[PDB]
Amino acid sequence: ENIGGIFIVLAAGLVLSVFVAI
Amino acid sequence: FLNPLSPDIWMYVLLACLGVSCVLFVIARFPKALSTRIVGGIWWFFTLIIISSYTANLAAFLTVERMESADDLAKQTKIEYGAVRDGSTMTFFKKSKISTYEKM
Amino acid sequence: PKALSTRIVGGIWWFFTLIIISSYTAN
Repeated sequence: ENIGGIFIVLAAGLVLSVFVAI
Repeated sequence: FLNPLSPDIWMYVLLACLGVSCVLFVIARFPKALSTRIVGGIWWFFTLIIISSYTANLAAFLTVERMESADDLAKQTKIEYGAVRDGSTMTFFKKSKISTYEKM
Repeated sequence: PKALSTRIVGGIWWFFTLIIISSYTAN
């Protein structure tokens, strides 16, 4: 439950790196 | 011991540890260092939550497991209690005018 | 990763002592 609230913030910075240089 | 954090989650510990680690195979195959400064900072701040989530969830269990006489028996109901039928002990409780024993 | 063998076991020190320090705080 509240376990998963930051699995999305985790999943936020992952795609944020992809659009940095390419 | 691992159940202070639900086992549905020790796999999701791995998946994100994999999903970040795989980027070194983007760098080699498939600004300055901002590419990894964002990832390691969000990753650190993320995994810094799992530890506090664990520490508090553990303390939340451990404090609860520090909460457990005739009174202790009296003020509850899960534990059944009694005496030998028609003995002096049974009579003692049957005739006791003391609240707790009377309750029992 | 440079120095793989030492570093990969270094997690089973760093994450290992994390279990102790988290357990310590809660106890």
